[PDB]
Amino acid sequence: PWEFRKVIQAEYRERKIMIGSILRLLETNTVSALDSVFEKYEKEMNQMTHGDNNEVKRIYSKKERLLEIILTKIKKKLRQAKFPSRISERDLDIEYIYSKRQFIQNRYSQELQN
Amino acid sequence: TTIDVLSSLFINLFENDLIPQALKDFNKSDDDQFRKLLYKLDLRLFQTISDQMTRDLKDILDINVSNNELCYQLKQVLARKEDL
Amino acid sequence: TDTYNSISNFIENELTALLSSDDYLMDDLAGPNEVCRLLKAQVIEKRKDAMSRGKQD
Repeated sequence: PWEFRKVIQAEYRERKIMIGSILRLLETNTVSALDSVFEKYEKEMNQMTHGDNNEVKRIYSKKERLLEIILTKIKKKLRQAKFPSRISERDLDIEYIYSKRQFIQNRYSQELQN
Repeated sequence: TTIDVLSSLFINLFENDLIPQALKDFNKSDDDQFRKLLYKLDLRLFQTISDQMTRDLKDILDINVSNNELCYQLKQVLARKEDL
Repeated sequence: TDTYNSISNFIENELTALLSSDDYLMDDLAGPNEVCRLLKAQVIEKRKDAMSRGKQD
């Protein structure tokens, strides 16, 4: 939910580029999702947009504009939130670590036949 | 300490407000066939967002264990081959 | 020969990814919105700890 600090201050007692690093991790996640499943759902556009490209642009603008008003809201809710710098945007990316898993599992494979 | 909190804070962020916002809005607009677009197009958006992040935040929560096990698994097999 | 790459392709994508994608796509094609979009919220809660990468490794 909202009001991070009220929860967070109540959380971090029983245990800005860094905050921005978390922030841009949302942008990578919320924009790739905004695209990747859009074409997975694009085959339904034609039958219910009534063959109108302007309506396709209308939903794209609205599905966007409804996000930055929250992206600005999440930006102002994340700056006021505080976190320790133990997160790297490179690590949270799956492709960087999936490739590292590929290297690790492959290195486990060459020695396996050795 | 902070990885799980960030994972839990963000999954609860969408599930408590943003996902219901798309869900509640879609419950009204079903007569106008075009108004079916925006809110379920919005529903498919956060619903899958929570779908892959839980497949991504858990991915880093398992790949730091699976690879750690695999790096562990790499040790005794190296401790085997060197011993061989 | 490195048969591990071929076997890893078979059990990673050829087996698991196919069944997951086919389940989602076909059950989506079975429809209306509510029945399929809810009946799968309880499959995550009871098939959990079965798609973790470590144990399928």
